[PDB]
Amino acid sequence: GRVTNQLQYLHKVVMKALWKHQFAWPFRQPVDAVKLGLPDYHKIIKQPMDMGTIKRRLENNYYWAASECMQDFNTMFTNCYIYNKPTDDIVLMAQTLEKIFLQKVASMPQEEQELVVTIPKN
Ligand SMILES: COc1cc(C(=O)NC2CCN(C)CC2)ccc1Nc1ncc2c(n1)N(C1CCCC1)CC(F)(F)C(=O)N2C
Repeated sequence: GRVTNQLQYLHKVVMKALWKHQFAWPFRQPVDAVKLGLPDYHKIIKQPMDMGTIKRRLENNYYWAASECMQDFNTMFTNCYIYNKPTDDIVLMAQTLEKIFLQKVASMPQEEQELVVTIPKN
């Protein structure tokens, strides 16, 4: 992957804010559907995603574009709304985190640029 202004902002502003939120802990690691007794979880949710995975990907420069990172966040939230019950607090926790995510994306640099300056050689 690579480092862009938007990806660096996602890592050290957006993820920084979301990871330490009071509601973050259910989303810091993948759903353990075996331990939690949810053997329909992976039947219903085709793309599991969590902030621990996203954070590791940001740390390892896995993403090529901010859009891929934003789609992982988006999928994480949507998974929660699709699987759980409308009245579960976990849904309201996801909704709270997603509102912060959106507000941070609003303030992200507008145009993605790779963080690179090269001296012409050859
Ligand atoms: C092992 O970690 C947990 C442990 C306990 C746990 O053991 N809680 C008990 C601790 C002791 N008291 C006495 C009772 C609850 C509860 C939840 C845990 N973790 C978790 N992570 C993610 C999700 C989730 N849960 N959701 C919740 C909804 C309600 C039941 C799972 C369902 C979900 F579908 F997987 C989902 O979408 N998300 C986002």
